Parts: sequence; structure tokens; C-alpha cells
Amino acid sequence: MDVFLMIRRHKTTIFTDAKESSTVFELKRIVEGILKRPPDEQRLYKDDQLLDDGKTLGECGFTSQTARPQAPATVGLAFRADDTFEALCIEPFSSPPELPDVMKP
Amino acid sequence: PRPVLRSVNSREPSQVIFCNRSPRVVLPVWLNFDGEPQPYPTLPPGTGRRIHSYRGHLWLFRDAGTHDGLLVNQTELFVPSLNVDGQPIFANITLPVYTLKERCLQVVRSLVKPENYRRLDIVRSLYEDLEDHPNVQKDLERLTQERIAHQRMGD
Amino acid sequence: YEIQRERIELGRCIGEGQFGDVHQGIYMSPENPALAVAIKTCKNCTSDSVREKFLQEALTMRQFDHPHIVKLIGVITENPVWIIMELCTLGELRSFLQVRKYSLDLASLILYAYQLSTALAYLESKRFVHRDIAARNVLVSSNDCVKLGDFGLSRYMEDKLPIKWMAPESINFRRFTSASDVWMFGVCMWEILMHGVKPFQGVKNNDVIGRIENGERLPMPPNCPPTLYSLMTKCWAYDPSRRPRFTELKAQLSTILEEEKAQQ
Amino acid sequence: MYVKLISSDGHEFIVKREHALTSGTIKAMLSGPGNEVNFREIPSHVLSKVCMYFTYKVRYTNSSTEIPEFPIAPEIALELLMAANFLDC
Ligand SMILES: CNC(=O)c1ccccc1Nc1cc(Nc2ccc(N3CCN(CC(=O)N[C@H](C(=O)N4C[C@H](O)C[C@H]4C(=O)N[C@@H](C)c4ccc(-c5scnc5C)cc4)C(C)(C)C)CC3)cc2OC)ncc1C(F)(F)F
Ligand SMILES: [Ca+2]
Repeated sequence: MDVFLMIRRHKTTIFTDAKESSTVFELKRIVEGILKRPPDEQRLYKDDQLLDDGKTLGECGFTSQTARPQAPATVGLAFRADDTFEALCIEPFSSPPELPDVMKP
Repeated sequence: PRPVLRSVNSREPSQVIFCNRSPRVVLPVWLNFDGEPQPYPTLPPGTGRRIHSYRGHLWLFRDAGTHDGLLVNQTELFVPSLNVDGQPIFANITLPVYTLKERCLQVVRSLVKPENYRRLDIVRSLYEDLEDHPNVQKDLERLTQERIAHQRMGD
Repeated sequence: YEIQRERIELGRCIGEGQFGDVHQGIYMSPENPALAVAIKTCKNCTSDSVREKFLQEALTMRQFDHPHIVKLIGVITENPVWIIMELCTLGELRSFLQVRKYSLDLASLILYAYQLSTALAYLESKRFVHRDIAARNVLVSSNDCVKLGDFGLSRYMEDKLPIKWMAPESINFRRFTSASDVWMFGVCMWEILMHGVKPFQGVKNNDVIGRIENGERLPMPPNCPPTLYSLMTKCWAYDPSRRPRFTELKAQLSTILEEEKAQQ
Repeated sequence: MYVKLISSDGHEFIVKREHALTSGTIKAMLSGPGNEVNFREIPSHVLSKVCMYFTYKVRYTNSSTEIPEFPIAPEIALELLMAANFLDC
């Protein structure tokens, strides 16, 4: 099944699709095509959980139901700095204003 | 003239399954022989229903509550044809992909009473867009124009 | 009794007969206002062979005067030959019951059964056996009025021999009595309560009589009062003389109707 | 090819060119210059949702499958309407 993802690092968000049956390593190949950093220089996360290269996205819990085109799932991304990886740091999106009174019950 | 969007009086029976593959309560609408829309009983989300129609009858489908447009087999109009091998005709009713703007107008309409549109902090052009509710007559006008245009293409 | 063709406006075609197409239309008379009518038409104009058998169907309906049987309004013998009938403006019962499946109360469904029972008690009193009682042949004049339709147009169109409506003695012996009309009536009542579902869907005509003879019957409709299903069961007594008369069905339907009105 | 859409608060959204071209405004901003689009007036919570709309639109346009509702929380509906009105999508 197709899964729809937001791959998020700092203030960067990639919108991409893959398959339940694609591996973490294949998602890293998609990031490399876009951000020009190879898989061995990337760590992908579901929340705080570091993802192994061999697992399928589906095995990591990215499914047709949790990763939808209209509601994509977040994958966290950290690059190697020097001899070590930077900490996972995702800047939140801005927040909406207060709901106007005429839009409440 | 005569209305272009009307059912033909064929009296050739056709068995149809109206499949509501939408999350909306669906109003089936039959265009009679004078091209006037007639409402039929509503279809709850996820429900199919065997119904009796005729070859060359025109149907369209709407949200029962809001009158938003729905597709039937990926198009606006459904015309029952000859049953073959005794196989009933499927009418797969779905949401269209609404423009983001139209989907936004549906949501603000469902949250705000019309008398309160003018309390919203948006430009006047969008007050007018909120007030321009979907309705079958407007869509029949539009569909008639698109058919008249289509029949005139080529020389 | 001829009528003036000029006072007839031919409308859309609402069906077909053995003889010709059938149309809706209007009839304004010198003695009464505008009246919606059905026009039976005839393709052939053979004096004794086809014109006779066709005008016969008007003769048959002229015999009857009942609020729940379509009246003959008149004929036209001049060409083309046409028979003019009272129009039931709400069309056929089966279509009507599906359209109003979610908006019709049980009381109205029992009323339609009652009214048909009154027409059939009447037909029995004329020593007349209908042979073609089915929902397909019942017409809707208003929300509170159904009528038997044209006897000519009723023949073998229950939808070929209508095996799934027929009493066993009609299938087995081609015997046709009031008691066999009572069996068909039981099936018509089932049809009405099932909102125009045909009986024995998915069963081959040739297997119906074996199923009947094994004691199988159409099952209790959803939302059918037990007293009404018990009445249907009696209509489907294998032995014709154990079936109620239309007289007794009229009385018991009237009681079940009032019992229902009194509950809702 | 991918394109970068930059929100008012500096968030970079990388999306397929085909997806971005769903917006007639983005299409007009990417043709005229004789690729990267900056939006000084659309914040990241709105522009993220617009990009989700692009994904949805390309996935489900001319699909024979059942299509789900595009969900819009009440809190974002007004800002998203103004974004859609400006972006022509
Ligand atoms: C024993 N038999 C006969 O005598 C007889 C036989 C044959 C002919 C005449 C006879 N005599 C008499 C006939 C009458 N009346 C009468 C009898 C029949 C007709 N027409 C009308 C035209 N019709 C074709 C058509 O196209 N019909 C539409 C039609 O049926 N449509 C639209 C669309 O294609 C969906 C279909 C739908 O409505 N189907 C129903 C089943 C439906 C119900 C529910 C749903 C849905 S949709 C969502 N949920 C649900 C449940 C969908 C469809 C229409 C116009 C009724 C709406 C043929 C029958 C009209 C009539 O009077 C106005 N009056 C007197 C006589 C008299 F006896 F001579 F006096
Ligand atoms: Ca032309």
C-alpha cells in the first residue's frame, strides 16, 4: 500500500510517498535524491524511535491508515555533523489564532 | 427550446445498484422528461441499494444536507444502459476532489450560521463566496452549457 | 357510449398491451371538469378478428362499478380504435411502495390490503374469477386509494404463466376459483408488506410447486403484525376450502387496520 | 523535479513540481522567470496543509477508488480559505 510522509529536519519538510513494503534504507535513498546526503549520513525516526535500515515502513507502523495523502505521517531526520549525528531537532509549525466566537457552538 | 438534460421515456427496464462510497448522506436526483429534478430517498454512507430505473434516464447525486456535488462513476451524470448477462449496473457514488477553496467554504458554512458570515475577518469577495451555496438548478444550468458547448465542438 | 376524440389530449406512453401501446391523457366532458385518463390503443383494425377481442376488454370492465376497480370512461370505434379508462395518477403499486418505502406507515399498507379485499369480495359476488392478482396489477389513485387495473392488461404480466403467485390447484389442475384468487391475494399482501419485492426470488418456476407441497411458504415480512401473517398463512392453505372467503378477509383486515391505527 | 515552497516564518516545504502546479499562483510564479517560491504572508501551519491538499489532489484525481474527505480543523479553516483563494487551488 502507498504511504504519504512528511520527512522533517529543523525547518525542512519533504512531502513524499513510498510503500509499506519499502525499507527505511529506500526512504533514505529518496532523501538523498532530494537533500544530497547519503543514507549512511542519515538517521530516520518515528517519534524518538531510531529506525533500522532493513525494516519496511509498514513494519515501523507507517500504514495506509496512519500515513494518508491528506494526513501524512511524520518521519524525523538527523544528519551526521562531524564524527557523530546531530540530535533530532524538528521546529514546530506556527499555530492558528483563537477560534472566532461565530465558529463555536 | 426543449431541456437538453432530461430522461428519455424508453420504458426499457434497467436494474441499478446505487453504491454510496462517500461519507455524505446522498440525495439521488432524477431529471424527468421535462428535465425537472425530482428528489429520491437518501442513501446513508457505505450503503448500496438495488433500484429500478430505465435505459436513457438521467440521475445526479448531491449531499442531502448541504447540496454539495457528488460524482457517479467518476462523472456528474448517470445514465442506466441495457443489463447484459443479467448483470446489474453499478452507480459508484463518490466525493469529487473539491478545489481546496470550495472544500474550505463547505467547512466554514458547516460551522457558521449564514447571518454570521459578515462577523468573519475575511474580504468581501469571500463573504459572497460563502453565500453562493451549491444548488441543483445552478449545476443543471452549468451542465446544460457544458453539453451545448460539447455538441458544438468540431466543424 | 362513445366520447368525442377532440376532448381527448393523448399524452406520454405509460405502457404496452397485447394489442397496442397505452398512454396517459386528459378528458374534459360537457358535464364535468378535466379528468386524467389512460388510453389503451390498438395496432390492428380487423372487424371481427382483432377489433372484437379488443373492444371485449372494454365490455369486461363495463360490467364492474367499484371504488377499487379502474372504471371504463368510454371507447372510440372510429380509427384508430382507443379505450378510455380512469387514470391512477400515482402509477403502479410496486414502484410507489419502493419510492415511499421509508415514508409509508404500516396502517397505509394494511389499508391497501383492505381495499383490494373489498374489490375481490365484489368480484366473487359477480361470480368472476380474476386469475391475475399481484402487486404489479394494482394501481395507486392517491396516498389512501389503490385499485385493480385493466383486466386485459393484467393477463400473465405478474412477472408467461405466473407460477409464483398461483394456487397449487391452478398449477396442478388449472382450476381457477375465488379460493384460488384468495391464495394470489395472500401473495399480493406479502408483496405489499415487502414493499414490492417479488415472491420466490432466485427460485425456478418448475421448483415452486414442490416447495409449496413440502409446506414451504413466503416468510413473515419485517414489521408485519403476527395477526396479519397468520391471515396470509390461512390464504395459503393447500386445501382450497380451508382458505378464508374474501368476506372474512375484509372483516379481519378491517380489525387489523383499526388495531394498527389505535397503536400509532 | 521537486520545488521548495517557503512559508512566512521560514519553513521549507519540498514537494514534487507536479504537486505544486495544482496551484495556478505557484504555476504563474514558476513560468514567468526567464525552483523556489517564497510566501511572505502564508505561515507554516497553513502552507503544510496546502501541501497535504496537493498530495490529496494528485493521488485522488481520476481515481476509480473511494476518495476520503479532505479534513480541515475549525482553527485553520479561515486562514486556509484565504490561502486557497490567493493560491488558486
Ligand atoms: C393492470 N395494468 C394496467 O392496467 C396497466 C399496465 C400498463 C400500463 C397502464 C396500465 N393501466 C393503467 C395505468 C394507470 N396508471 C399508471 C400506470 C403506470 C404508469 N407508468 C408511468 C411511466 N413509467 C415509466 C417510467 O419511466 N416511470 C418513472 C420511474 O419509475 N422512474 C424514474 C427513474 O428511472 C426511477 C424510476 C422509479 O421511480 N423507480 C422506482 C422503483 C424507485 C423507487 C425507489 C428508488 C430509491 S432511490 C433511493 N432509495 C430508493 C429506494 C429508486 C427507484 C416515473 C415517471 C414513475 C417516476 C411506466 C409506468 C403511469 C400511470 O399513471 C400515470 N392508470 C390506469 C390504468 C388503467 F388500468 F388502464 F385504467
Ligand atoms: Ca462547431
